[PDB]
Amino acid sequence: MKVPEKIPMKPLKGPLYGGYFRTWHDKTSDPAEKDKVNSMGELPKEVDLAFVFHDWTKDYSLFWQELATKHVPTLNKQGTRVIRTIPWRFLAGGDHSGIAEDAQKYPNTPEGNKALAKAIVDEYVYKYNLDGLDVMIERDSIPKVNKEESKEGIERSIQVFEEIGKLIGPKGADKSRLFIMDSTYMADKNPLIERGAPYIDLLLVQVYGTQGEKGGFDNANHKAVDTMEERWESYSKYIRPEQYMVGFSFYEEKANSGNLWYDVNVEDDTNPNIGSEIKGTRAERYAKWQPKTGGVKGGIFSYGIDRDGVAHPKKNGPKTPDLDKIVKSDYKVSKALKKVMENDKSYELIDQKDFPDKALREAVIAQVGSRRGNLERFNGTLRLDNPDIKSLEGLNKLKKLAKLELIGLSQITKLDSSVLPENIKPTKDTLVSVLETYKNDDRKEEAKAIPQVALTISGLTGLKELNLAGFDRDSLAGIDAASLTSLEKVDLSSNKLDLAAGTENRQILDTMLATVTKHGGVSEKTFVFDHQKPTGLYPDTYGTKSLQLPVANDTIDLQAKLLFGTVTNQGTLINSEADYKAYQEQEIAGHRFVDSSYDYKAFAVTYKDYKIKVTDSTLGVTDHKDLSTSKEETYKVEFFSPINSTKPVHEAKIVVGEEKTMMVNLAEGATIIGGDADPTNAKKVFDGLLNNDTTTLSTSNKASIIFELKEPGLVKHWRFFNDSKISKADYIKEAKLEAFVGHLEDSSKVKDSLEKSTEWVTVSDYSGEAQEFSQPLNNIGAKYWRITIDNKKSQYGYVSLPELQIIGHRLPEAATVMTTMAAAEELSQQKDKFSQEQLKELEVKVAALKAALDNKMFNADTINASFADVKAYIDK
Ligand SMILES: [Ca+2]
Repeated sequence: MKVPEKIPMKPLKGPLYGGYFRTWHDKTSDPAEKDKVNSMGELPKEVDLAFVFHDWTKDYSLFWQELATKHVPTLNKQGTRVIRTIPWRFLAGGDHSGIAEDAQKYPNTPEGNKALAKAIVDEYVYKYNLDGLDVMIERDSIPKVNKEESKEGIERSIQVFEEIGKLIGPKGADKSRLFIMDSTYMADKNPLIERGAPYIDLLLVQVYGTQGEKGGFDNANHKAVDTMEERWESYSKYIRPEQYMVGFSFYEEKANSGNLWYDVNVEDDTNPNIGSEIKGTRAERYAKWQPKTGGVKGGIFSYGIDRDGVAHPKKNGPKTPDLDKIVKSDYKVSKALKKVMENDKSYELIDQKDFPDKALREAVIAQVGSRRGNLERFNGTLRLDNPDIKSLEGLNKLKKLAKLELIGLSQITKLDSSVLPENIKPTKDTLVSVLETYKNDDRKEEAKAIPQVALTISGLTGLKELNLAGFDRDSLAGIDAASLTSLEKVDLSSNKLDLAAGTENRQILDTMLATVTKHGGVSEKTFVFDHQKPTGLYPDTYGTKSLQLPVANDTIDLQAKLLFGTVTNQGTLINSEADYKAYQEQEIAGHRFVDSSYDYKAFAVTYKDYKIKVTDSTLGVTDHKDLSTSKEETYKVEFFSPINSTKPVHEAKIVVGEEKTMMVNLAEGATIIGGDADPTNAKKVFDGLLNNDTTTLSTSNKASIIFELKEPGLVKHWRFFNDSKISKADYIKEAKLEAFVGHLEDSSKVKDSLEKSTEWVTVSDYSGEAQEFSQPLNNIGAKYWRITIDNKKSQYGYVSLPELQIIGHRLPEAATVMTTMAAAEELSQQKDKFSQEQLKELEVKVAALKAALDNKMFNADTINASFADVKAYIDK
């Protein structure tokens, strides 16, 4: 075969139209299927990108001959590129994987994956001298081995995608070939976008049908999901708006259910040509659709463009077999859709009418884009640092800039609303979507507020008038006042500027004031800054983090003591009405700045929906705000804002009397060893949750758990809960806690008497009817524990246990420490010892380690000394 070399073509320019031509509908594919009447070569010049979509189970060798020798030169001559489409699979190997089926020639190794990428471009692109490669990423093309989805193959396809990107596309060795990704997936579900995005020229999203357009529907919340705007935002992380193309489908002959998109007009006997009309179709809506932010899109594309013009069978009308007949298309829908995008307001060029100043127009064109649609949508930074700019006229046409930077424009004498972006001040979005919506969501659809542009000004050494009044600006940050050596008039009134002394706002304001009073008259009209209503925020950090107070019969309000205050965005703490009136009447050069109307309740934060979590040294927790002092105890107070009850906003330790050490729950995450409780819910007793949503049921009516603390320590307390939501009648009514002393009967170690047959020691024996029970315990160092519970109902009692706590202090191998202090007085129980002249010392210690172990303060240093001291007598 004699493949012609590539003829010259102009660069692709938006708006772009794409079409997927199914190869089995080319005349030349099967000269025996005389019903196949179309030809790829007949596509019109309105088609920028013609994808070859093939049935990989056929040869069609005569078609590839016609493709390479007639159709590609014909299409290239009109500016149309011919793109080879391949399934995702082809980059992975495995089932039906094309070239990659030869795993022995292309092994899954670093060198083999580089060889496979090169073979892929050689075979699917360069063989017929095509213009690029389109990898279709969707459920129907996913890597599979023996019909099952291959996570390994997916991992491999990422490696091979990169390697192809080194050969073609914007980062490839051959930048004349496009590298395209088309996908049905949202970006977070696309396994290849994160690594592949830098390598592709274009990203195509297949959004056929009403579910592509409106999103799917979340029936639990009655809200759309995966909407067209959400899909674009998910990929906006990875590609530029002009790289994004959205796809609809024509009607494929004999389409089954699940292949019925209705993207073109439904048939009508009384207008046999309505299939070729586009007005109001989903395809026309995609031609018209534009994201609300970023920029204008790259274009749209059709699936099954050989069916261009066939009308769509009715959803629930009779069989219409005429539509399933194959006919020669005139490509009329495609030509019209292309004209719709070409003539659309968004794609009009930015020109002198938008920006008169030639040098400004060229900085906007370079950073924002060439299209007027982008003025409406671009939401990044605009840097203006060419001093040759003589007029900032036009910048008002920028609607959603994140940041404006005016740097060293020595020729700009004025700044005000006429030469500033529209969102210098608070504004809402005015674009209106062309898409259908789910009326099954009769909820919002409301014009989202646009964030205000950040304003940076420096080196405007000819700026004479700055007027920013009435804009609700939140700060002056970004104004390098010390370069505005030519200021004569400044107005900053009616904003949200905290100008109180000590703030950086004040410094910028004061430096400007220095510039203007060194100039002429500083009249009541020359430097105005009043009527500021700055925003009251929550203090990031609070004042009191610890309070020692005496044991008294007083109920203290912890929230009034520890949590109050409001803070401006510059750090001005206001705790009170009194504080705020002092603030209201602050002054600059004999003039107040805070607005006279600005009430304290207007400005001031509130703590209505805030939550408190008070925890004592024995781990008892309450959410009571008023705390009593009547009891020698040490607490941990925490406050939680309504928006988040997992991380606290402020915490503080409250000591009543002499401080006790904070104990921990040593049973947290304990391992279930044995007993008759259900193992899954037995685990949940120790995971740490007081009212587990999940079922806490241990058995039907009496249960036991043998368990093992992760890190054994010194136990001083225990606690267990019944779950509220249940009646007292179903509460645990008798409990028995036992510790395993006399370690490991018959031992066996790895072989394990699940301790089911030994002499354990009963540490507690509960008999009551309360929701929560807690009790002090006498210094046990056991690692193995058993609890038995009984709610005293019938055999079908379904006894339940949300949480059990074994509470004390972390002491590594405290059992040996206990075994000694116990054996110490039993080697004073052998008592056949003389040592009376000796042992003033042997006693001044088992009553000093004893006295240090029982001290509310837990000093790990003391006890580890005193214990190692007494076993100096293993030497008698
Ligand atoms: Ca629990």
